[PDB]
Amino acid sequence: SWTYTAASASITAPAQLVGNVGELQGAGSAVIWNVDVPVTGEYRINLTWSSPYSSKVNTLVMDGTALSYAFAEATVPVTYVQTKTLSAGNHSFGVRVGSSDWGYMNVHSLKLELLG
Repeated sequence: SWTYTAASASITAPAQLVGNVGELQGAGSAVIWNVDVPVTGEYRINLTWSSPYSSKVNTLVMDGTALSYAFAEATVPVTYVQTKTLSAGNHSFGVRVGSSDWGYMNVHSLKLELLG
């Protein structure tokens, strides 16, 4: 069980680091993280955010895959559950903005556990 705050990730403009929390906007923004997976299995991922304003539809880039996840921006550290299979080695995790699905959202931190 290890987390990686946005203060250590890659804030790609329009992404901005607002209080150890990313800040994506139009297309092109991206909050990617650099890490490695211990083994080859399905880990329990959870996204956390805290943007006291508002957001919009967005894409969840976890392990290279981008799932369509639309939402706003809450001030409270709201968490979400997401299970997916990851491989051993180096991978790219994060949350970016797509063309069809865009929304200015802040990124608190990406979490990845061993699925219970």
